[PDB]
Amino acid sequence: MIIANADGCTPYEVARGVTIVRGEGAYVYDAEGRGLIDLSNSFGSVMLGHQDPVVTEAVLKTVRSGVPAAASLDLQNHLAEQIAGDLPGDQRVAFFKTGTAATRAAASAARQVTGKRLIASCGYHGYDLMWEFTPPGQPNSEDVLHCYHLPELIDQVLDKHAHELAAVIIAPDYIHVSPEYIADLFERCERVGVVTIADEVKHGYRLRQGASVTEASVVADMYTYAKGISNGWPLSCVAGDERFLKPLAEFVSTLTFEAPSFAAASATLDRLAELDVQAQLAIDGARFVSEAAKMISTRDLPIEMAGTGAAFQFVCAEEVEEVLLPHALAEGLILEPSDQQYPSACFRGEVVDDALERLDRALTTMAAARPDLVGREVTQLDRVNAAFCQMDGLPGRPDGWSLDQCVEYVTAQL
Amino acid sequence: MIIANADGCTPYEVARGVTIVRGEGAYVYDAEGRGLIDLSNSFGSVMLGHQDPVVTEAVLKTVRSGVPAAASLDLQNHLAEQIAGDLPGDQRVAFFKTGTAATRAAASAARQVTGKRLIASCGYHGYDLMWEFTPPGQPNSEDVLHCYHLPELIDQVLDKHAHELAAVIIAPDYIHVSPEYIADLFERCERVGVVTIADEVKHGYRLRQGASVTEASVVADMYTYAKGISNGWPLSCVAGDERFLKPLAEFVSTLTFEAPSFAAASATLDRLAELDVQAQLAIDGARFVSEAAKMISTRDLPIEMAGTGAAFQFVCAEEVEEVLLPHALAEGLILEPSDQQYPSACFRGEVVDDALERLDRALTTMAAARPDLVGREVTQLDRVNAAFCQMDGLPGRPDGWSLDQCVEYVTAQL
Ligand SMILES: CN[C@@H]1[C@@H](O)[C@@H](O[C@@H]2[C@@H](O)[C@H](O[C@H]3O[C@H](CO)[C@@H](O)[C@H](O)[C@H]3N)[C@@H](N)C[C@H]2N)OC[C@]1(C)O
Ligand SMILES: CN[C@@H]1[C@@H](O)[C@@H](O[C@@H]2[C@@H](O)[C@H](O[C@H]3O[C@H](CO)[C@@H](O)[C@H](O)[C@H]3N)[C@@H](N)C[C@H]2N)OC[C@]1(C)O
Ligand SMILES: Cc1ncc(COP(=O)(O)O)c(CN)c1O
Ligand SMILES: Cc1ncc(COP(=O)(O)O)c(CN)c1O
Ligand SMILES: [Cl-]
Repeated sequence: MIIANADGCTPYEVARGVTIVRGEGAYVYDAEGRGLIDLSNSFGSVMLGHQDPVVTEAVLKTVRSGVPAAASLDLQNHLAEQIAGDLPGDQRVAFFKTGTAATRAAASAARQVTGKRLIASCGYHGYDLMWEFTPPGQPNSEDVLHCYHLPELIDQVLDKHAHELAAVIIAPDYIHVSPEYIADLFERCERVGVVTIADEVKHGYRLRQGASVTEASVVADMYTYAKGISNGWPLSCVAGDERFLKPLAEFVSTLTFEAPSFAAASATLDRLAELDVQAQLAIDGARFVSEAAKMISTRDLPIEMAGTGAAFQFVCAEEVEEVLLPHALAEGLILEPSDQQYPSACFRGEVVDDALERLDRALTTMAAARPDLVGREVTQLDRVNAAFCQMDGLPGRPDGWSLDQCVEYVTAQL
Repeated sequence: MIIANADGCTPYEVARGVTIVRGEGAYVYDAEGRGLIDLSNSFGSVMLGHQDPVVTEAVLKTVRSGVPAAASLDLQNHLAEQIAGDLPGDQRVAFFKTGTAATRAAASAARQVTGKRLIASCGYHGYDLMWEFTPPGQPNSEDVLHCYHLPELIDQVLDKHAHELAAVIIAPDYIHVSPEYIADLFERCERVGVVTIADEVKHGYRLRQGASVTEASVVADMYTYAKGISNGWPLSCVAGDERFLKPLAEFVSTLTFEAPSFAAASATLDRLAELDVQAQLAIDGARFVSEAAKMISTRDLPIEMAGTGAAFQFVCAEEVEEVLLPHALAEGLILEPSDQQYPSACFRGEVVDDALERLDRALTTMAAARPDLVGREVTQLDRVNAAFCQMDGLPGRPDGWSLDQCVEYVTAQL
């Protein structure tokens, strides 16, 4: 009502008809005491699980100490060392409170160093007007051009503007395109001498202990993190070469160095390593996705599974998704719509079996409630729409599509 | 070392030679167990005192519930009602995590509604490049003009640009200028139809239970808050008329609605009201400042007290400040340099007497260590420098100064 910015783009929208009051591990609990397996995890900000006991103990002890902001420089420096040590090369780290602040800061540093203004972008980099999507070839109000993960559109912007780009910022994604496809986007920009920013806000510390692009054989001038590093506490950063981080020396807020979020983040990174989280998720998520695909097949429902491990998606028509999501919720399974799912470290062992049993029940009630969906086919356009929702770009030019058709498609999505 | 943005602009710089490990009430404690009266309070973000028991209980219970982000819409809405109810008129509220994010968001909303780009500004609005100060008449890289709180420079920008300004953003201040002076800055802009943003990040909920400008008989289109509302937890907001808050509907981050900061803020506003904090600070701060002025006088030291209540300043030459601050620290009194002090709700009763006894001892050792300062005069330029540091602008045109001299002075400060 009176909150202006509580519309969409908030997690748990599927549950807006129920009341969530508690979270613990892989589960959240509604007002009636029912437990729901959570595959939203605050849009992937909770990588360890709700109320992780080590993170919580670290936060509680920091709160009880009352230590004020910007006094625990030892802890702050230790966290910067943790982050920099997981990236190849020599990095400095500048801390922020949201992913949007980190990506705008990285863009601002590129502008300061290069003396140029134009930025090219693939993917979603946050809510700031500078990241507002406009059609290909049309700079937005803050002089950002959007290329929708297509190498042909990157090539077009580089052909016309390589000499005047401050930077290219790319949010990687690997559900609908390969690591090699993503690496190719970075390398096109590197070959013409343009600064690169790997926006790892979503995938940093989710797919491996560090930046996802590192395993794609990419190195970038600057990296931005947020969701993976702090288990739901507001902390983000830009990590990158000294030349780009020096312009961020005065990019400080009163509470940049409030202590509880630093305690949470340092504990989170340690716990991710101790519990082998990303490698175990690769195993447990792959089991979930494989078994989910089998259950879908035996029921002839029009859903395809895409991705694996820590990042997978139920690919289907919007009409089908609008049935799957409530049926899953009725069986105690929270899914995010129009996006990947975001399992946490607690999505292991018996929890995966529990989630599959709930999905099994949901697919059965869905087939019985909506028998007209049984036998429906998943179309190319279904898959493209699902990819565009998840990665905010096209998964390469779809088969049989001209580049002009790609441009008209993305224009129609805005 | 490896943290890029831990240079200046962090609080507690006077204490960088000592190690602070605990905070409670009006005091912080170093590693050797010594208690120091804290007049920084994380640059004024702690308005209740460190480890306020009601705020801490609220935060601890929220952390222990594990409730994930954007599920406690009842608490989020309640906080928005609290904030909107303290402003005259009908406001909506958009939440952010830092004061910089709130002021950039307010500026962005003005740009969206008006379709104009240029912004005029008085004061410091955060670290973003859009708030980087440039000399009068020179737009910065994000099309912001700076007017340094001078009505003549506001008039110049309005004369040249009133028709194309998206908004004027003014950070009020009342130590070196009157409420009537500040009101005059807003009214010049209102008279020519330009959108006004009152940047209350520093003074909101500090000087009264709401926006400081309200008591100056000012109403603004949008208000920004941060330091006063959350006792050191990262939460800020834009509050304003529906027409300006509708463009901020999608200005959301993953953790915009993380629950612990909302629990802290709602508890903070309630505690400020229950403990009559701002009115009691007006009384206790006035006693401190009056008695400090008397102690300074009897020792003939070159310091003047400016302001009163919740916002006062030790006005002196930089050479003198560099002696006062360490001598105060040696007696267990933490002061911020080149700025106002920021007493909290715990700066009452016996704590004020304790602070005066410590200041008394510091003034004595300072006179004995540096007898050459005794009898030195405070100059007009000392006062102007102290004002420029504190309010990031000129306190009206100083006596005997031409406008050209004012412009050259501020240019030399950048
Ligand atoms: C229709 N136009 C839209 C525009 O609304 C806006 O879409 C965002 C969308 O990107 C956001 O998802 C993205 O970020 C999430 C947050 O962490 C990740 O979790 C998702 O993986 C990722 N896809 C969504 N949460 C909220 C939408 N508002 O940008 C794209 C556009 C094509 O221009
Ligand atoms: C020399 N040029 C400078 C420039 O550095 C930069 O100064 C800021 C200064 O405004 C910051 O104080 C301001 O905000 C604080 C934070 O809450 C309030 O507490 C202070 O009341 C308020 N005065 C200071 N904390 C850190 C400095 N870096 O903007 C102005 C300039 C003239 O352009
Ligand atoms: C890839 C990516 N980049 C940047 C952002 C912006 O981060 P935030 O929502 O914390 O402001 C997001 C949203 N989490 C994102 O998905
Ligand atoms: C008046 C005012 N406006 C805006 C800001 C920016 O707020 P933050 O440091 O939280 O980003 C500040 C700094 N606290 C400020 O003093
Ligand atoms: Cl922020």
